[PDB]
Amino acid sequence: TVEEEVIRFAEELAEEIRRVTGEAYREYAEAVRHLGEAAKAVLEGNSVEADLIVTDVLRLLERIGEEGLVKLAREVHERSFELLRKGNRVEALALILALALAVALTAVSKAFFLLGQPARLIAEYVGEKLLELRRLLEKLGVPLPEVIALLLRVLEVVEESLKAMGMEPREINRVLAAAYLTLAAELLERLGLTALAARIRRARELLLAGRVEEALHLLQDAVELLHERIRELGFEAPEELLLADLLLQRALELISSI
Amino acid sequence: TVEEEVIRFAEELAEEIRRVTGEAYREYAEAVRHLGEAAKAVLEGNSVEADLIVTDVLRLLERIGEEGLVKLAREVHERSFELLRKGNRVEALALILALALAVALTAVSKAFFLLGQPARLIAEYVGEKLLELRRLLEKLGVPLPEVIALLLRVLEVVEESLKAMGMEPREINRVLAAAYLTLAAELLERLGLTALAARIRRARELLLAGRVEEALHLLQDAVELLHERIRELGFEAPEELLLADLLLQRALELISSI
Amino acid sequence: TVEEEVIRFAEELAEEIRRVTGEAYREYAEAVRHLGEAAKAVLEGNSVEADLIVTDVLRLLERIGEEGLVKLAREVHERSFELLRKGNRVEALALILALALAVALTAVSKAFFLLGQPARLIAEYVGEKLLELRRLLEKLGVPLPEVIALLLRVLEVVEESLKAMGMEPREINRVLAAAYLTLAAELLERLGLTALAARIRRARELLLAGRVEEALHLLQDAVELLHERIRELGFEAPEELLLADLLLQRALELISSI
Amino acid sequence: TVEEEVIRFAEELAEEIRRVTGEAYREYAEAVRHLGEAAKAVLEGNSVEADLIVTDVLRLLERIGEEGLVKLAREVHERSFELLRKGNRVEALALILALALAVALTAVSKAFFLLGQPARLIAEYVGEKLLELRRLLEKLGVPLPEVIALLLRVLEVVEESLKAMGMEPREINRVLAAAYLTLAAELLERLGLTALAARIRRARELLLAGRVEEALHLLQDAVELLHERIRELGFEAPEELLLADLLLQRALELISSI
Ligand SMILES: [Zn+2]
Ligand SMILES: [Zn+2]
Ligand SMILES: [Zn+2]
Ligand SMILES: [Zn+2]
Ligand SMILES: [Zn+2]
Ligand SMILES: [Zn+2]
Ligand SMILES: [Zn+2]
Ligand SMILES: [Zn+2]
Repeated sequence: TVEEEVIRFAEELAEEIRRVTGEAYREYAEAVRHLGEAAKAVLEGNSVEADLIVTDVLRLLERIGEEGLVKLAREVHERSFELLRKGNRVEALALILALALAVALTAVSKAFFLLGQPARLIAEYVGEKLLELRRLLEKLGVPLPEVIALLLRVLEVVEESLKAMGMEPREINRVLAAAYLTLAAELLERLGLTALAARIRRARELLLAGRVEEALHLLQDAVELLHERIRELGFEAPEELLLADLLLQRALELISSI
Repeated sequence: TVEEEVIRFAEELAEEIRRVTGEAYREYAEAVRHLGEAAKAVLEGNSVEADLIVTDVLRLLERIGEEGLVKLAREVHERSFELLRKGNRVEALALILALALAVALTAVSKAFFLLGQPARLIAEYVGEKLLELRRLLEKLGVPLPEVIALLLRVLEVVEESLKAMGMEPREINRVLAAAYLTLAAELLERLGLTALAARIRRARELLLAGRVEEALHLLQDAVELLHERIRELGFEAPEELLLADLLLQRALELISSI
Repeated sequence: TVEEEVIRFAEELAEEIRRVTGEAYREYAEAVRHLGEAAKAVLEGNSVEADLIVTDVLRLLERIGEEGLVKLAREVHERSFELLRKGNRVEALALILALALAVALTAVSKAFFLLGQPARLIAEYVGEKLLELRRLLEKLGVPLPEVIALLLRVLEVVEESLKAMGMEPREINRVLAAAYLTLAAELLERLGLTALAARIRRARELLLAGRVEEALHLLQDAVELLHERIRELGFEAPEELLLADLLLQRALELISSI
Repeated sequence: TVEEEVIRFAEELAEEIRRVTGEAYREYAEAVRHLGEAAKAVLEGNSVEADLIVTDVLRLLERIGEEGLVKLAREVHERSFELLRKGNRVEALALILALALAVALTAVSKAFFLLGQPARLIAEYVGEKLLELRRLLEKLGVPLPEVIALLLRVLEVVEESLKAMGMEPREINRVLAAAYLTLAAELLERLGLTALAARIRRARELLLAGRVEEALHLLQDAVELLHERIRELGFEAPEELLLADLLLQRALELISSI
């Protein structure tokens, strides 16, 4: 039904915030439910109530005090207003869902860092949530490059929040690299390159266990073989290969900077 | 089977710690599983393996650094050794389960306070866990006064941990009063005095909402009615009435000191 | 028709603000009319426009600069959103009306204190407005304990505003005690205890005239006789007696602290 | 029989510490014999005696004062407890054997450095002991990647001990590179690439004789040829080649840092 998937995504995201944290972070759950209501409103035709709800969420996040989240909220407000005036329902829905996921991941990461959890669980949870959002957006109809751009925007927001809170840079780089690696592994696996995806997952697992250099070399070998495949295909290479290559290069940079 | 209830209690307690916190507090889950293994060893006949496991748990708790919980662990060690040598299996099992519950509640309260949770959720969770332990101990066969003494021992451990962590006294008093109120309400309801139990629950709910004086007066009126019933019954008053009266007096003093 | 009563209540409240003050306090009248529009919107089925209007009122009160009023507005926003999502129309209406009455009483009390009016007329006006709100809520269907909790929240907001403005504590205690006394007198009279209600009104009148100790003793005698009646009834005492007893105890505390 | 190999390994390891050192390092032999007793207990079915013995070994190593060894002991304790509860006998046995080898190698390396021995004999002894452990684990049934991870854990413990004791970094890098080189040479030889293994051994021998740059270039040429073979095979490359490549890269980094 696709729409029911969006409403269930919003409700399940709010319930996941409640399960992970409880009532210590309730403004985030309120904002996520508001964004779900806005996404529901978009799907029937009402385009002004969506703008009003997005402005309400912007006020809530401004009261919360997360600079990157507020910036993303302003950008979503402007782009969603313009697209809804023009008639691009799908991209406005994608922006609303990306904002909701960004708020949820910010709350979850803040709770995990305050508790004192290691970077492994944060990395797996962020990767799983990004995978769920990617599947939802692909079911909706958003083109893949825009989906990847939205996911990178969400990851940028999460990284900014973690850096501002006080986390040491190495752990932030580790979790961002793990998220990029799982995204790239999913992208490669979708195209049928199961062994390459398995190698990427092995590299991610070795990275999360403290074995940095071994994961670095595994990733470099995977990158070289991906380049061989891409340049053998020619100019008919599906966008999955190029997006996975870019994500792997970002992961290489982040892992090297560790 | 009663025993299966004991091992399931230990495993479910560990799983609840994992659900509430995750992997940020893993030594507590290790200690709870060790105490569950000790309780399983006691029920089979082996009395020295239980002592060795309790000593291992004591070492783990000494490494953790929770002074009151270590004190409780030492007392459990001594009493369990003496009772198992004599042959009091049930009381040793009760002490082991009380220690496990104390560790679990200490971990949960520490996580909740670190997050920034309100006192309401802590109060309800502590009350529910104490109720589960009380039902298990009553099913085992421990006499009621000893069960209650163990419950206030666990509550004293939790209070000491909360004071040492840095919580303001008023919230600690509020959660202690809520725990005593729910314990007394269950004790009264077991005897059939459902209206008095309902009044006690109303007093607890008004206390948790910040309405201190109204809850104080409701508790005082309930105390006078309980005294009237107790002095009408005479010397044939079941132990439930006396234990509930003592718990209500402690809750009254705690609420007054708020 | 009940609904027409709500709309007329909002309009009459705004007109009463205008009559008492004029155009010196116009933001309060604007907020009251906005809340009346929200209450009208709730009653047809639209639950998002109500949230948007409540957020608008929150912004208006944040610009006004009344800390307690803003806190009550935030709490009303959250609870009304949750209840309207679940489907509790009546409690959302009650919260909106309580917020409107709180704004109106804050404006009226500020005007009366700025003019230099004595506490007697302030107390009578506050009591009359609380009585009107109580009758409206009882006609709507809100359970009595929740109505009393809402009225106490409104009184807390008014007390906080008066304390922050600069009023001497004795007059604030006097007006709060008078409001509690008239509420308790109405509650007792509804149950048929006309003579007890008359004694409570006599105590309130002696309190407002400066005769503090005589009113204190009259109230203590009324409290003792109410306790006699309550403990003679047993556990079948209607909620009116218990709520009146709690209100009388709060009045006793406030009068003693004078 | 496989098990008899385990007890003989423990006893022969303890006898080897006695032969190399004598009675100057007796706590290490005590710990190794305790770990052998734990390994014997695991293979018989008793899973709590193993935990008690591992805790005893942890106390012994805490008294000794080797921080890395204590850390490895704690990790082995936790992982072995969890796996034995689940039912993974083989991995718990592997962890116990890895801890025993780590203690033995730490004692031997400390004695060798205190005497003033050159790095060559230390490197050969460490390589031989790691080879024996690898053969034992492969006979048991542990998968190769986990065996290699355990071997680098042991090597990390030894390296940390050497750094903390006072050895100059260059000799530590030399011995670690030699150990990695012999491990990779054995891994390559197992697959039939005997000439590549011979070249790796030649590089190790040139490294141990002070000829650093020649060994560096020989290793680089071997790495390029191994990469050629790996990329010629494709995705059907046995895990031996990938693990050898990772080990060779770590050895290359260590040699370059010399
Ligand atoms: Zn707008
Ligand atoms: Zn390679
Ligand atoms: Zn003992
Ligand atoms: Zn009373
Ligand atoms: Zn809202
Ligand atoms: Zn009198
Ligand atoms: Zn243990
Ligand atoms: Zn060459």
